[PDB]
Amino acid sequence: GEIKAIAQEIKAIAKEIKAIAWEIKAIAQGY
Amino acid sequence: GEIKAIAQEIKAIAKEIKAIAWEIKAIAQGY
Amino acid sequence: GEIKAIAQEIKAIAKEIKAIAWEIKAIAQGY
Amino acid sequence: GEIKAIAQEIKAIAKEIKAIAWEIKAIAQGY
Repeated sequence: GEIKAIAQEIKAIAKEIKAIAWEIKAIAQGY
Repeated sequence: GEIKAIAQEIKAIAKEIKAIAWEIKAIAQGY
Repeated sequence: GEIKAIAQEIKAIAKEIKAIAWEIKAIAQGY
Repeated sequence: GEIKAIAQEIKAIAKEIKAIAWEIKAIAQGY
């Protein structure tokens, strides 16, 4: 139900945040 | 309903973190 | 029980991530 | 069930994002 829907949405946002964090790490280390 | 409320809190803080990550990704390319 | 605890644990880690993201943002801004 | 499994997935991605955020702060601080 609703709690499963909300948990799938949080997992999608968490995977988006992790992809942006790896992009930021690339810029911080310059490669 | 108590677990759904904590999941909605988590989704809000995840959207806040994604917003800040986008602000960093912009700034860190000189945008 | 356990599902409420896992949700509380996620919320605490998300708050920690948000605090680190603000610190990273300040450096990215030049401060 | 599925809610517990997605919650444990979220908590593992959150801990990966916290680790990358601390790696980015280390690199930006020259630690």
